[PDB]
Amino acid sequence: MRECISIHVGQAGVQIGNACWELYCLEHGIQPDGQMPSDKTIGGGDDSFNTFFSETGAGKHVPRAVFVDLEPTVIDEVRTGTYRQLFHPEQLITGKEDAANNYARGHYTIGKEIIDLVLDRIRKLADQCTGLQGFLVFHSFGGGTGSGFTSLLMERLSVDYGKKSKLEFSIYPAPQVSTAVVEPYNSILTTHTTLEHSDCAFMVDNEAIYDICRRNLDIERPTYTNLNRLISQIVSSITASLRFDGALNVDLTEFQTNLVPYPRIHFPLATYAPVISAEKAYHEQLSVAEITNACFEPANQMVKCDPRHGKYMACCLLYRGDVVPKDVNAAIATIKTKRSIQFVDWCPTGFKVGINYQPPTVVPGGDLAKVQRAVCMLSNTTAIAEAWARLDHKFDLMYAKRAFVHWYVGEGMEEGEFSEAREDMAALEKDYEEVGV
Amino acid sequence: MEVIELNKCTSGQSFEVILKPPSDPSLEEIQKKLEAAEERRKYQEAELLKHLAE
Amino acid sequence: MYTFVVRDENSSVYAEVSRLLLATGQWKRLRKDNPRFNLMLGERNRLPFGRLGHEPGLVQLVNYYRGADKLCRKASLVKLIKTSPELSESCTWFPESYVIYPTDEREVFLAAYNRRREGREGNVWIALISSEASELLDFIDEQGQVHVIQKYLEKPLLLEPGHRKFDIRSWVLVDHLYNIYLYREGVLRTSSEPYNSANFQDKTCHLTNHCIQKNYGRYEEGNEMFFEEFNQYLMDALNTTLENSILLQIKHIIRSCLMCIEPAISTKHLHYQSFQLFGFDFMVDEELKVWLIEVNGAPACAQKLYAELCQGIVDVAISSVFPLATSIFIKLHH
Amino acid sequence: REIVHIQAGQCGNQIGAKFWEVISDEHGIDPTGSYHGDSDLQLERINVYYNEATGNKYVPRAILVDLEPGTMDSVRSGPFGQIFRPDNFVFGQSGAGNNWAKGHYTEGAELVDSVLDVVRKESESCDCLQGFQLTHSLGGGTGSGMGTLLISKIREEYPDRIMNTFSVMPSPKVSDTVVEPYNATLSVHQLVENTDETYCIDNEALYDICFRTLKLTTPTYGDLNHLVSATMSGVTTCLRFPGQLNADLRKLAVNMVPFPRLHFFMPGFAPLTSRGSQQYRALTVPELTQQMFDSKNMMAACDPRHGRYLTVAAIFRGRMSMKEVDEQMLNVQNKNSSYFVEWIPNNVKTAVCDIPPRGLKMSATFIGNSTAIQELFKRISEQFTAMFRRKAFLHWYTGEGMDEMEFTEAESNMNDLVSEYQQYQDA
Ligand SMILES: Nc1nc2c(ncn2[C@@H]2O[C@H](COP(=O)(O)OP(=O)(O)OP(=O)(O)O)[C@@H](O)[C@H]2O)c(=O)[nH]1
Ligand SMILES: Nc1ncnc2c1ncn2[C@@H]1O[C@H](COP(=O)(O)OP(=O)(O)CP(=O)(O)O)[C@@H](O)[C@H]1O
Ligand SMILES: Nc1nc2c(ncn2[C@@H]2O[C@H](COP(=O)(O)OP(=O)(O)O)[C@@H](O)[C@H]2O)c(=O)[nH]1
Ligand SMILES: Cc1nc(N(C)c2ccc3c(ccn3C)c2)c2sccc2n1
Ligand SMILES: [Ca+2]
Ligand SMILES: [Mg+2]
Ligand SMILES: [Mg+2]
Repeated sequence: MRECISIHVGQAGVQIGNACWELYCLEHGIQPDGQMPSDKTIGGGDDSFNTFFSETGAGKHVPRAVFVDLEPTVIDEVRTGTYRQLFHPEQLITGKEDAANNYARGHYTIGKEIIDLVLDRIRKLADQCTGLQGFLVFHSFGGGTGSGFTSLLMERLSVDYGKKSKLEFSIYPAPQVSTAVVEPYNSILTTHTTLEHSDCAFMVDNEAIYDICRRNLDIERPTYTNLNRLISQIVSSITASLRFDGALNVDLTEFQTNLVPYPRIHFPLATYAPVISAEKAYHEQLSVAEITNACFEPANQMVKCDPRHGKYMACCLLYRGDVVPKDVNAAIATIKTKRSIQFVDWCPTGFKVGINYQPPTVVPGGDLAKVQRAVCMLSNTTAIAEAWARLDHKFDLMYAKRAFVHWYVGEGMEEGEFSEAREDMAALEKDYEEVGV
Repeated sequence: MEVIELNKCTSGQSFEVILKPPSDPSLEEIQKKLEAAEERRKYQEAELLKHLAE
Repeated sequence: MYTFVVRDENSSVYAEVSRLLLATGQWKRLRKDNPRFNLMLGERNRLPFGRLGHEPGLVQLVNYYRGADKLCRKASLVKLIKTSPELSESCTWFPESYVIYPTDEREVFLAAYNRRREGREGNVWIALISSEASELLDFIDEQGQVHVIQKYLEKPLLLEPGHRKFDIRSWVLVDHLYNIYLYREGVLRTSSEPYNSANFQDKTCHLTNHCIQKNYGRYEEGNEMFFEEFNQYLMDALNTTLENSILLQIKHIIRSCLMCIEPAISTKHLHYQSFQLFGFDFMVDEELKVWLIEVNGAPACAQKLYAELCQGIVDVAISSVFPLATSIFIKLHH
Repeated sequence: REIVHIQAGQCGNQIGAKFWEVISDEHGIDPTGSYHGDSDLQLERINVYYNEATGNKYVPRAILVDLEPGTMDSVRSGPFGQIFRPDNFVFGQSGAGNNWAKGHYTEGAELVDSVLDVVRKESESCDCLQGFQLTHSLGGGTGSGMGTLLISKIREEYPDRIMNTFSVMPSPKVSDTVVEPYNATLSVHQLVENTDETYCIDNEALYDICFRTLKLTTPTYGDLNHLVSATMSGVTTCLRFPGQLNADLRKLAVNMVPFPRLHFFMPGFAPLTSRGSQQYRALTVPELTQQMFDSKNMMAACDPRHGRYLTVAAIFRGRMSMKEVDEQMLNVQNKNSSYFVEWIPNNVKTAVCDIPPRGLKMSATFIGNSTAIQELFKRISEQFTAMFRRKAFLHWYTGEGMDEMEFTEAESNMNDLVSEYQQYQDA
């Protein structure tokens, strides 16, 4: 058994971490005080859920997790929230002036003054790990802290843990729920500085979570709360193989060896069905074939884009609920004949499959209905590059006039770091084009 | 077609299914950049404060 | 008040659609790069489908189908026809073709060229038109790009008077719902110089493009015979109608080709929506049998039918998504 | 994140005093300073503008400044006069005689050290100070000249905090003296260099709105300040109140200012209302949106169809369908997109706050960084030149040590500003 430390940075990261660690407790039967009636081994155990929790002789289970923000407002609600007893204080790190939507201020100015303290607090969890695998890092692309501090942290984690793995859950900017006009700048900046330091990034486009919340959950104006419960199921789907018994995706290195052949292209598209409204009165339950078919509808993707016009390099189907291999293969064979699934030449057309017979746990009183079977598909399609196109185009419009650049340069950044970052993204977009057309 | 590597357990199972076959900066360099932007921040604030002294 | 942008200035067709849309006083034209648009008459190359459908509170619709190049590029069309189960090798309306790359299926092409010489049956092929393999492969390597080698139809239906060759252009419009509309007005782009069976060097009576012919204008204005007169002719000369001898097969090929790619290009559950006008180029042989020559994806009209087609494009492809405050189309049902 | 509020001069103190009147009522504070309200939304960020004393008293973080005691006496004997910390009243006796020179260089220099002392006392109580908002006019002497002197000194001691101003621009339609275009041109010159965000509250616009739209035959300064306190309450809501955004003075500057000199904002407000005349019918959300964007609701007298918005910040207060707000805001940008620059994607941002202002069930406040704002500065430049070309009234300034050269610079810097704004109207 090998532990995973989770780091949530900025507002989106902290609020999503609250969503996940709440779910994670409902899944594993851990009350809001750290007490799990099941862990008969009081104080220890190399179980599958100990990759995310450590125990204490007191009997408390406490997340291998650290929360970090350049402002106390959001993390202060974890301090006084229903799950306060879960985390000890050392794990909740608050600065005083946030980055004001400004990467250069989270990376350089205010970054520089808290990076050391954070790294120390992470070395306190790494120290209680018999065999650390690495890190899951949740953050927005668009925030000042989320983009700027995260990329500093990511650089430092590669020098202090050069052998360990780093995964990203990254929120991609969308205007319906934006906070800043500079989110395109902060995205391309943080993607560039992090690209070499990250092994696998699950990008979740807030546009997509918002429309899913609108179409299928019948929320008229989704809030962060709506969005974050939908995002936490997706996250839970991805991490369940590290917290439960199984043979698929059992360590962090297997995420790279199963989803990422080429190192730079490491953004798997995530697709998820069924999302069914809790207060939908009569609902006919969806079969294995039905939910597996929906994995290939862009309307269920965490990033809106068209995989028919790209190529797959890999593909995982994570089931949860009443699924048997027989019905999976059946559904696959019908789907292959109805849909456009092109793999790259140098990769086997196939699907690694994982089934967890426990049906998806649902937040009591939330917006999502219980179901008998759910699937999260993880495919590395070149099609996700459309998302980089969109973002690079918006970046290109503003930078053509150097609009807002003075807010960065004023903070110590250099106008050339903008064009260095953009040329990288220009490279990445091209890498996708060679692999895919 | 071909179903391989099937591992079953009490909690679930896992397998693959094949349809067709195929056809870092150092700590020194990081402290350098961080301090180099601190110098530009200082230089600019001191041009400001100088101007304000005129 | 709907908005739109023009991104292909050289489109005769959509030049005329913008003029019609503006003329309703319910469609405002925006600048090339304004993203807050309801409709896009996009460019022909590198059209940015990745950027459509992401403008909140905007319903976005474009006049091309991403992926339809697979049908509108000669190399792709061959490959599409030969690998897709729905069309197949036994496809009875597409001339035997092969893909040839300059120095691939070059060994396979010769294997048929021998049966045809070892059968003493006709052996003309096209890329320039020639009856010998070797002058062709020498021509492909001397050009540079990828070419297609295709069986030449040595017995075309010849119009009288004049002993003239032709080709039929059909205009087909596919809407966001993937209704397949056929324009009731086709056109015969005819040859004016009588077809010569022995000399394939003179490419003025073998190639029927409106440009090459410009005896032009001798029999009919601008080398363009419409359907009414071509039907009257078949009634008189051949005791049959345009509909029974030719059109039925044309409706069948159109439907087959577009049905084949519908899963790869349809925009039914997409975040933007697509429609597209196509030009289908058919060849009728001397037994009243229709052959598919190529599909054009950026087609132009004939000067008489612009006003009526372009107005239909507005009616059925545009107003149907953006309505304002009997039909010239044959719906090919499926 | 505390904000330190400064109000300088006659106008500065009168509109400042009405701001504190208004936003106190909104947060549930009485003149005494006690809380007597019902929603917890009221106290959650009340720390941004108020300090806390024992007995759960809230005292505004405001500094009152003038060179003649007359107006600050008015404030102390006004409705909320007793809520201000009496140690924070800082006044001289001479006055500044509507002379920018006296405020910046002679009379003002005398007093400015007292003021900065009080500024520091409040800054040290701050847990993390975000910066300063100053209210002042630009046509008089104290607010204009010593205010911009305060700004230059506050920047020297706190160069990394935000300086934000509410600046009343002068109009011949509501004029005290003929030197107003001199004072304001000297002041715009200072603001271009040393603030991050200025709300241009143009008295021309305020007079036109009382006369034309509200049908008030002879408007008073009271009628003018009602519009102004309404606008001030509006544009600050996303600092004072908890919500989906939670902004601050620096986040507003970063998202509103594409280039550091073009930081002059047109406020708007809907529905326009006059004093006392209660309105019984609430507006529909399409009605607020059509109104807040109309010229007849701008507080800077500029035609927004003579220019393009660089950025827009909108705020809707009241119980209303945030879904409908979103569609209306999108509709305006989609129906008139030629008036929004295309090189700043997604340049309009809307926020909502459930708490409305007093006497309205729902309202809309508008913050526009338009290139039409040059119409304002150009108007002033004409009025300046028509006197300056004859060196008229200059003796009042040369008499205090000033030289003509200082005027020629200010004039040039303000003409530059107008060109700079014109540059991006044709981008
Ligand atoms: N899905 C989701 N997105 C969020 C959430 N909070 C913020 N965002 C998104 O994150 C982006 C803004 O970044 P933030 O995380 O708020 O910024 P930050 O990292 O806290 O940095 P600051 O600028 O200091 O506040 C926008 O694109 C928001 O849509 C959240 O709880 N859930
Ligand atoms: N296999 C074949 N048999 C007989 N005639 C043929 C032929 N292929 C082409 N032709 C003739 O030669 C001409 C050239 O064909 P082709 O369709 O390639 O021209 P083109 O490329 O200009 C039409 P498009 O607008 O689709 O690009 C046709 O108009 C037709 O008259
Ligand atoms: N809108 C508004 N303008 C004012 C007010 N008081 C003065 N003014 C304007 O302020 C300018 C004169 O400045 P004033 O504040 O009296 O001078 P100061 O005390 O020396 O700063 C003129 O343009 C007046 O129109 C007020 O209460 N409201
Ligand atoms: C004090 C304050 N700040 C705001 N922010 C910081 C802002 C402004 C403008 C913005 C954004 C994002 C994009 N654009 C154009 C954010 C907003 S947004 C509405 C009211 C409001 N009030
Ligand atoms: Ca145990
Ligand atoms: Mg934050
Ligand atoms: Mg006065």
